Amino acid sequence: KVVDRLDSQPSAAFEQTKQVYTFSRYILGPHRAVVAPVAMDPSEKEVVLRAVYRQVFGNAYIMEEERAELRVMESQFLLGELSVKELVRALAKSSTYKVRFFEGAVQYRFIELCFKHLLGRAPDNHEEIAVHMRKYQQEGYDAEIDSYLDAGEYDNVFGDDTVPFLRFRGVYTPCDSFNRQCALQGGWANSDKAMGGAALSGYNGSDGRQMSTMIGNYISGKPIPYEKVAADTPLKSTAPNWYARPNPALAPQPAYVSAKEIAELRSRVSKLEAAWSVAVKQSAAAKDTVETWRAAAKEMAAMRGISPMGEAYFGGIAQKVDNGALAQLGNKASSYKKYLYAIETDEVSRLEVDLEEAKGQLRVLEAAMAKSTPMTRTAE
Amino acid sequence: MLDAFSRVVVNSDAKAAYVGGSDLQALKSFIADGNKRLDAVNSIVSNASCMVSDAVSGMICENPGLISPGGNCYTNRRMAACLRDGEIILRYVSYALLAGDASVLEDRCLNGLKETYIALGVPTNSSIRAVSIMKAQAVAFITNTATERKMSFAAGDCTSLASEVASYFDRVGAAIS
Amino acid sequence: MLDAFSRVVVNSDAKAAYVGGSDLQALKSFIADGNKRLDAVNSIVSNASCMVSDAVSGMICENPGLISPGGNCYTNRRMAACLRDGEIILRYVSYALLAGDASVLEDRCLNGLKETYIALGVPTNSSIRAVSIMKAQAVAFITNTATERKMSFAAGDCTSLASEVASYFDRVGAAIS
Amino acid sequence: RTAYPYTGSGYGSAGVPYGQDTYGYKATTAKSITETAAQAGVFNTF
Amino acid sequence: MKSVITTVVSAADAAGRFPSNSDLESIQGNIQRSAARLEAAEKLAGNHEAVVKEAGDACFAKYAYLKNPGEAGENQEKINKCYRDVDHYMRLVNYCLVVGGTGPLDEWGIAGAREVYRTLNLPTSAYVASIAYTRDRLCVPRDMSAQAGVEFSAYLDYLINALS
Amino acid sequence: MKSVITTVVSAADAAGRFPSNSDLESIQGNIQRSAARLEAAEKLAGNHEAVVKEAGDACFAKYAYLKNPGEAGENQEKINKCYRDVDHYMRLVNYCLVVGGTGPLDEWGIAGAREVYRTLNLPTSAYVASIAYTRDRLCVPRDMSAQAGVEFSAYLDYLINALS
Amino acid sequence: MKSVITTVVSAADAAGRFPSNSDLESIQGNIQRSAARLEAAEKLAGNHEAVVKEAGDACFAKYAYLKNPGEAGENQEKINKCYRDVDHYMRLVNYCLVVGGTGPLDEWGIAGAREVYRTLNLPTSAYVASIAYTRDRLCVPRDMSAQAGVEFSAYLDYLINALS
Amino acid sequence: MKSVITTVVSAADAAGRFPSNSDLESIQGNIQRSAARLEAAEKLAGNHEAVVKEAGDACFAKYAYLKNPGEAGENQEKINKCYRDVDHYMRLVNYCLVVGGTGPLDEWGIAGAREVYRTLNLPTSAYVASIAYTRDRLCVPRDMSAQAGVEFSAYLDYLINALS
Amino acid sequence: PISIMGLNKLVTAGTAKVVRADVPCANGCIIHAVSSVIIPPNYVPVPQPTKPVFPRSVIAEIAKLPTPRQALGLDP
Ligand SMILES: *[C@@H](C)[C@H]1/C(=C/C2=NC(=C\c3[nH]c(C[C@H]4NC(=O)C(C=C)=C4C)c(C)c3CCC(=O)O)/C(CCC(=O)O)=C2C)NC(=O)[C@@H]1C
Ligand SMILES: *[C@@H](C)[C@H]1/C(=C/C2=NC(=C\c3[nH]c(C[C@H]4NC(=O)C(C=C)=C4C)c(C)c3CCC(=O)O)/C(CCC(=O)O)=C2C)NC(=O)[C@@H]1C
Ligand SMILES: *[C@@H](C)[C@H]1/C(=C/C2=NC(=C\c3[nH]c(C[C@H]4NC(=O)C(C=C)=C4C)c(C)c3CCC(=O)O)/C(CCC(=O)O)=C2C)NC(=O)[C@@H]1C
Ligand SMILES: *[C@@H](C)[C@H]1/C(=C/C2=NC(=C\c3[nH]c(C[C@H]4NC(=O)C(C=C)=C4C)c(C)c3CCC(=O)O)/C(CCC(=O)O)=C2C)NC(=O)[C@@H]1C
Ligand SMILES: *[C@H](C)[C@H]1/C(=C/C2=NC(=C\c3[nH]c(C[C@H]4NC(=O)C(C=C)=C4C)c(C)c3CCC(=O)O)/C(CCC(=O)O)=C2C)NC(=O)[C@@H]1C
Ligand SMILES: *[C@H](C)[C@H]1/C(=C/C2=NC(=C\c3[nH]c(C[C@H]4NC(=O)C(C=C)=C4C)c(C)c3CCC(=O)O)/C(CCC(=O)O)=C2C)NC(=O)[C@@H]1C
Ligand SMILES: C=CC1=C(C)[C@@H](Cc2[nH]c(/C=C3N=C(/C=C4\NC(=O)[C@H](C)[C@H]4CC)C(C)=C\3CCC(=O)O)c(CCC(=O)O)c2C)NC1=O
Ligand SMILES: C=CC1=C(C)[C@@H](Cc2[nH]c(/C=C3N=C(/C=C4\NC(=O)[C@H](C)[C@H]4CC)C(C)=C\3CCC(=O)O)c(CCC(=O)O)c2C)NC1=O
Ligand SMILES: C=CC1=C(C)[C@@H](Cc2[nH]c(/C=C3N=C(/C=C4\NC(=O)[C@H](C)[C@H]4CC)C(C)=C\3CCC(=O)O)c(CCC(=O)O)c2C)NC1=O
Ligand SMILES: C=CC1=C(C)[C@@H](Cc2[nH]c(/C=C3N=C(/C=C4\NC(=O)[C@H](C)[C@H]4CC)C(C)=C\3CCC(=O)O)c(CCC(=O)O)c2C)NC1=O
Ligand SMILES: C=CC1=C(C)[C@@H](Cc2[nH]c(/C=C3N=C(/C=C4\NC(=O)[C@H](C)[C@H]4CC)C(C)=C\3CCC(=O)O)c(CCC(=O)O)c2C)NC1=O
Ligand SMILES: C=CC1=C(C)[C@@H](Cc2[nH]c(/C=C3N=C(/C=C4\NC(=O)[C@H](C)[C@H]4CC)C(C)=C\3CCC(=O)O)c(CCC(=O)O)c2C)NC1=O
Repeated sequence: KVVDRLDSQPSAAFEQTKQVYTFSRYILGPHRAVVAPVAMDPSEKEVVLRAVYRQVFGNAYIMEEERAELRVMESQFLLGELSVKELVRALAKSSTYKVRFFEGAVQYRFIELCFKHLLGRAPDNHEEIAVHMRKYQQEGYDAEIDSYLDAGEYDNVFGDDTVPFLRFRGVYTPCDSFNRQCALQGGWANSDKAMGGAALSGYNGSDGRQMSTMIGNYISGKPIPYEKVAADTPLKSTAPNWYARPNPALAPQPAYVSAKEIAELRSRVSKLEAAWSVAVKQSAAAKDTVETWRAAAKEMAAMRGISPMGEAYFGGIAQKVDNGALAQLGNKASSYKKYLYAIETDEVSRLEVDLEEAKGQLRVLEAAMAKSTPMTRTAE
Repeated sequence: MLDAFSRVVVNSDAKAAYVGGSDLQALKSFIADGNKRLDAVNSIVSNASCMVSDAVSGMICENPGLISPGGNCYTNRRMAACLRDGEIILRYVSYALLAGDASVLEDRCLNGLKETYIALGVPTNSSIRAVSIMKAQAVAFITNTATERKMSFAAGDCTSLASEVASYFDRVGAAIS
Repeated sequence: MLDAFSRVVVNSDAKAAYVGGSDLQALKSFIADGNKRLDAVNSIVSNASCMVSDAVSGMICENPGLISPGGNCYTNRRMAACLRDGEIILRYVSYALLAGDASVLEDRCLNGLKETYIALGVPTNSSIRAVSIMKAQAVAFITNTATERKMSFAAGDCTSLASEVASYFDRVGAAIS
Repeated sequence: RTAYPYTGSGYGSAGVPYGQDTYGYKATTAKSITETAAQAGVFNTF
Repeated sequence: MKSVITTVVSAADAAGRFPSNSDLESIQGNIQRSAARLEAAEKLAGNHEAVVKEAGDACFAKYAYLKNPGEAGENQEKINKCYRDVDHYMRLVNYCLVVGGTGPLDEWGIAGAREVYRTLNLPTSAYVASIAYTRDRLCVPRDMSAQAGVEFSAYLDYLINALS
Repeated sequence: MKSVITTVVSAADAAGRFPSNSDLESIQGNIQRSAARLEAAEKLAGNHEAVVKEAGDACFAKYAYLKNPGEAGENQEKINKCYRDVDHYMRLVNYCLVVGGTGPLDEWGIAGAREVYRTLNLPTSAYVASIAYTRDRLCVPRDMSAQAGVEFSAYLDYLINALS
Repeated sequence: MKSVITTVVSAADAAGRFPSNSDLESIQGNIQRSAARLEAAEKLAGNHEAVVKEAGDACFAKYAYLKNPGEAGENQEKINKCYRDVDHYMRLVNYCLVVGGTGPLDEWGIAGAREVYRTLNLPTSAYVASIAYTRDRLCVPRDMSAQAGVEFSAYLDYLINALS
Repeated sequence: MKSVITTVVSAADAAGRFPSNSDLESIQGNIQRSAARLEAAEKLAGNHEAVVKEAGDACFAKYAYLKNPGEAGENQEKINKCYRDVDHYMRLVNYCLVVGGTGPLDEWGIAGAREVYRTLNLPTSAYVASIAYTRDRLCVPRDMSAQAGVEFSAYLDYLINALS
Repeated sequence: PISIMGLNKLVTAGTAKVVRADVPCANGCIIHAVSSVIIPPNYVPVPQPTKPVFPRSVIAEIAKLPTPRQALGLDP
């Protein structure tokens, strides 16, 4: 039993952060929970207001001339009767929101943006998208913003004083949905005006068409390609800056590939993962030279014990004793240090690491070989 | 998601058939062996915490570079996530053994789990090893032939249910490969 | 994100080593010149509001079709937004000069910048020169050779900091190239 | 039975010749900078 | 589908828990009742052509205005299109008498059932009159047994209330 | 409190449906499953002192370092607080029997228990040493009936999976 | 990580401001407090194997029950994987002293340790009796300087506060 | 007000942490750089009538068109509100050198300043012609010390950059 | 001076951003293919060719030189 409650449930009475956030990617990057305290200074009412305009508008450029639409409900927040969950309801019902994300958007793109902005979560399955379409067609835009917020999910996750954040929940109910939100928040330096084509489709940046890719992955349950989860991603804004030995980041697609060097690499992984299947079976019994003598070298191991440390005079000479737990076995400092150098020293781990760099290089060398007719080539 | 009893229904409507005495026979025998299935799913959930530590640590001893600096179970953060993705898969498998159908599994975990580990940089076939050890533990518990624990049952043949739970554990293997 | 002190921690972690004798000496010379680094960051945040108009308008005079109709810097909102990405870039290069390491450039300034320019239609050849002009300004302010503004420092050379800030202005100039 | 066998003949070997072809010090097959670039056909202007 | 098993493996999946002793007992409840209601399915499928025959006229034994000009029963072939519909709703009862719950009713016979009826001039008052003469005509020692008769008598009243 | 009845009418509340005949499926099985688990209720509730006595020295024989100076059993009025703690857990087990779910254990005994013991320097391995022992002094046809002991020995290692 | 520099660039970047004089002021305190804590990191780099060896057998002398069959010290393979964990915690404290704040102990040594020690049944009092031993062995003018012993014993108590 | 002690407490409360050794190490920089900005704060506390005078006319020497009719400085009663404003900015720079960060200048003199000067037709090029004159009038061995003329010049063009 | 840094497997030499990583050559040398031309740091473009200009009048030369009286302020 590792996790005890998910983030879709309310927090219990005995924690500060939820449990699933404590070892997730939540701790590693900027996608955290900013809370408004009880009594707010006017300087730290800006720290809650700049975080709302980050999330609810998705890194858009709110100019000064168009932030004058919001001063009526800005001040209603700065006074303190609009909570954060009620400020974002009026901000979604605004005019500058409906111009940006509604009046040129296909109905799939508007629902998946509302899933990113109001909830912290890309759309899960398809009949959830379908029922939120069926509010708007029967009740209009007005009650449809009450669908996201006036359900159990906003109250349990964000309460009424936390600004929405992209959740890194740990447990994902399909495992496809961890990439759906990873492709939707695609970059710190991105925004939905760019990703939806709403600047190139229109005139001088206005009159944009907010069209969506990945529509078919909602209907047909199909995974996201791995490039759209590792290139521009929340996993780079929350990069752990480790020393991962399979380094997960994808290399740039090279110019000048050749079908020769793909064929050596493709055969090369088949020599390695066939060897891995015949080396993982061999280990775990006969890998160890000093293991069959361990029961004999342990039976005669204890003799001439010693209480006061420093006996075994050996003819009346000093010759003391260690009596530690480690050194009673005859071990040194290099006995526990060998576990740190088994990354390449080992034979089962050297094969697996060398396999995983090869399928890394093969996944980008193959995909660069998808451009065909006017290709100028090389001599290596 | 679907069940066993829904599965005859989601096939019969494609012909629009009244399900009379046509194909009910695997359902009257289903509820007949309900108790000896409930006696078999209880065997896993009573031992599930000591299964996934048995299995994840067993994957480590076969590949000890996973805990050296660099490996994908090195720190306390990487170990606590891997110990959690072992718990998620064993939980959906116990759901599929509970309904007797696989469509709780491949729509709720196996869809896109292959592309996730390619993104996160988790090595594939060592994670295959950890599901493989959990397969060997489930068929031991159901047949009551684990080495170091026994539970008491009414005597009877349960080699058919142990093949069913093994038939789901390699569907996880076909996903993440 | 990392700085100069934690970059040598994650390289010593890659060898399972303690940050010891030969690796603690390069960090003691990072603080021995730590006041020239604070004196060099202050040159850039002082003249920052005129650094991003000396550069953006110097790009218009070389590629004058940017303000021609249909151009990328044509309306007021398009010209306003170019000046906000002009100073966002200078804001992140100042953090890299302060921290001594280009992690913040890779983790959050450039994380999607080439893709978001193609998706908008920003000409990436002109936006090199908006970053390349700011490189000429910043090495003039650090070595104190700006031909219309001088600031008062102690004596010595800041040749090494002027070279390092040049390395951050063309990691941006190559990650959208 | 292994993955990376050592190279050598005689007793205490694995079956792999020295240097993988009995060539301890192999000859240089690569060519000069100026002609490996002219051979690829993309460094023409350079 | 809304079965006994799909709740329990989702009332635990939302909480992220394993099947507990409350969870396995919920399928033990889907054994003893399950006999006399899987017994309620083959009797439906046997003489299925008669329970639509006795309801295909009682729907018209209330209303004669359906056979007026312009209406939905204005001809013969749409009465046969009506018979195809009354063929369906008791057939979906045959589907939810083997599942255990009301899964295929609210997935295949209740979803959208209003917005086609009022749109296409399909008055529900005669739909429920077809199911009314089904209901209380059921002679509990002739058609089935007693405890098998409540399981058939329950399900058709679920879409009495759902379709009106 | 998580019962069988509690988890079905909560999922009914999430949709807004009435108590279904699908929801009457489950509590019928509850009456037959309570022939077992209510028998083991008063078997605990007539003999709980002799159980909790034996589990105490089973904990203290395995971990005799707890009676060292400075540890969590260093005087008699710390040992006395221990012997009622294992009677608390046996009391919640008697509550989960008559309710029939994990509810009375994961609310009054589990949630937060890893926070209290990590601060009060109580080793949680000493807690499972008295729960795994009384898991298996139950010999089946002498203590109770055969089906009561399989619910007794199911809540007991819901506990062991939680604390370990 | 969590350093002096990373807190003043992430609070600035949340606001949208250049490095102001309040930021460069705090990086000057990284210059005065540097040589105190870069003096305790070098004392730990060149003497760790004698510290870890002495801090590790304090765990087993205090709790000798661990070497029983059944516990976390039953063979020589688990005992070597015990002294390594002390050498992992001691190496992270050396990384915290070099970075400046509690960056490495949070993300690499704490974040998840409450879960992997419950699952693998590792007692956590055995972890802290090794860290508290080294905090109490610090002879503050002999081992290092007096201000280095503050910076050293600060992360030592930060770790005991996180595991207890 | 934004300063060193506010930003390391607001950041260590966003996570819910006790003050760590990177929060204290920031405030040690507040000690080393206080002896240079306090003798640039009292140096302006005495001589501030002569600097609002010498800089208040530097704009009107530059922008001599301001005294034409219809303009800002057309009459003496508007000129007196103008000399009052350069007094207001010099008072806040005296406040900023006391706190250590730009909290006073932000919360009182900057926040909302663009909303008013556009409404009341005040040319902000005249406002920066005053503040830039005070900047380069300084003779750094004579007026104050060297590192005090760093701190005084730093907030002087932070105000210029926040008006430009 | 030139800067070379490969972070996240993105090798860039100054403003290059290498496309083809490695091509081994004769004398233990390496070749990389870059996508741009790297300009030196202190590079000043040579100016276009121009024609030499000469002073038209010599009196106008003297008419722009200040005298000692003008340097003292005794004259306009
Ligand atoms: C290179 C960019 C310059 C140059 C720089 C030098 N600066 C030197 C010393 C120096 N600078 C400061 C101020 C700085 N430290 C801070 O804490 C803050 C703000 C919080 C700032 C702006 C200080 C305090 C010092 C130390 C001397 C002093 O003022 O008391 C310096 C001297 C060498 C050294 O100190 O290591 C140099 C060479 N000088 C140049 O020639 C170029 C143009
Ligand atoms: C004895 C075999 C144990 C042991 C027991 C000790 N527990 C101590 C305090 C304590 N225990 C609990 C949990 C308990 N109380 C409840 O109400 C319930 C369930 C409803 C449970 C499980 C609490 C809340 C407390 C703190 C308050 C109190 O003292 O009653 C304790 C005293 C330690 C101390 O206070 O310093 C002991 C000795 N300790 C052992 O060594 C084994 C594991
Ligand atoms: C000995 C004095 C200890 C003790 C230690 C054991 N630890 C075991 C496994 C283990 N420990 C960790 C945490 C450790 N790994 C890290 O990378 C870092 C920080 C960078 C830390 C603190 C992990 C992740 C694991 C699992 C993987 C592994 O084998 O390293 C262990 C083996 C238990 C088992 O195999 O069942 C032991 C015996 N045990 C003791 O009694 C005291 C507490
Ligand atoms: C160094 C040789 C300089 C230089 C300095 C001169 N300043 C003169 C007058 C003057 N200076 C100030 C500013 C002084 N008061 C302050 O409060 C601060 C800091 C905040 C400073 C630097 C004022 C206000 C005045 C006018 C009134 C006064 O004298 O106190 C001065 C005399 C000439 C004059 O008064 O007009 C000199 C020579 N002059 C230089 O050429 C170099 C750059
Ligand atoms: C353990 C046996 C593996 C291993 C696992 C790691 N997984 C890491 C993150 C992670 N794991 C999953 C899988 C799981 N979570 C789910 O929600 C579902 C389905 C709903 C499944 C199957 C996911 C989706 C993620 C990403 C989500 C997140 O991080 O919040 C992980 C951490 C990597 C990191 O911190 O960068 C590890 C180490 N790694 C191994 O080495 C063994 C083979
Ligand atoms: C100016 C030097 C360029 C130029 C810039 C334009 N950018 C436009 C939109 C835009 N720019 C960015 C970049 C910026 N935002 C970030 O978060 C980061 C990194 C942290 C950077 C560098 C973004 C995200 C966007 C989209 C903003 C939005 O969603 O509204 C833009 C068009 C704006 C509009 O259409 O309204 C322009 C013109 N264009 C140029 O010609 C020069 C070269
Ligand atoms: C709520 C929880 C709940 C349960 C766990 C089950 C508990 C359970 N299992 C069985 C009963 C049984 N269980 C088994 C199962 C097995 N015997 C073996 O030898 C194999 C090891 C194992 C199968 C893998 C068999 C063979 C029977 C009796 C035959 C049968 O049920 O058809 C019975 C019927 C006998 C009795 O009255 O006790 C019951 C109630 N029912 C429940 O209501
Ligand atoms: C290098 C380290 C290392 C390990 C950790 C183990 C891990 C391990 N255990 C099993 C095999 C198993 N593992 C378990 C797990 C458990 N047994 C129980 O009774 C408990 C409930 C639980 C431990 C808490 C079970 C039940 C089996 C099946 C056989 C049996 O134990 O009776 C297998 C598969 C069979 C095999 O290949 O040997 C492996 C790899 N082996 C290793 O070589
Ligand atoms: C077509 C229009 C056009 C321009 C606007 C300028 C823009 C410009 N300035 C510089 C070069 C520079 N630009 C500045 C910028 C400034 N100087 C300051 O002190 C202020 C703070 C800020 C003006 C607001 C600085 C400091 C240098 C370095 C040399 C110096 O001025 O001392 C360069 C690079 C060198 C070069 O190519 O000539 C360019 C293109 N040049 C042009 O051809
Ligand atoms: C799936 C379940 C199922 C049923 C219940 C029956 C329902 C049913 N009963 C009758 C037909 C009949 N049912 C009855 C019985 C009675 N009539 C009454 O009014 C009394 C209340 C009751 C005495 C017990 C009688 C007497 C007939 C003959 C004609 C009639 O009265 O309707 C008919 C007409 C065609 C036929 O003969 O089948 C049908 C469909 N058929 C089915 O397929
Ligand atoms: C990283 C930091 C670091 C440390 C703190 C020490 C910890 C330490 N101290 C001693 C060793 C010692 N430490 C002391 C100090 C004291 N004994 C007392 O009774 C006084 C209370 C106290 C003075 C403050 C003495 C007297 C010895 C030698 C005798 C002994 O080992 O106990 C030893 C044995 C090897 C040696 O002699 O160094 C070690 C590992 N080493 C380190 O590398
Ligand atoms: C604490 C910081 C702080 C400030 C700086 C001032 C800022 C400020 N100045 C003015 C008000 C004014 N400010 C000026 C200023 C100038 N006239 C000129 O010729 C130049 C452009 C410039 C100075 C040389 C004038 C003339 C007015 C009066 C304008 C009017 O009332 O129409 C007002 C409107 C209210 C008033 O008249 O008092 C405010 C808020 N107030 C503050 O609280």
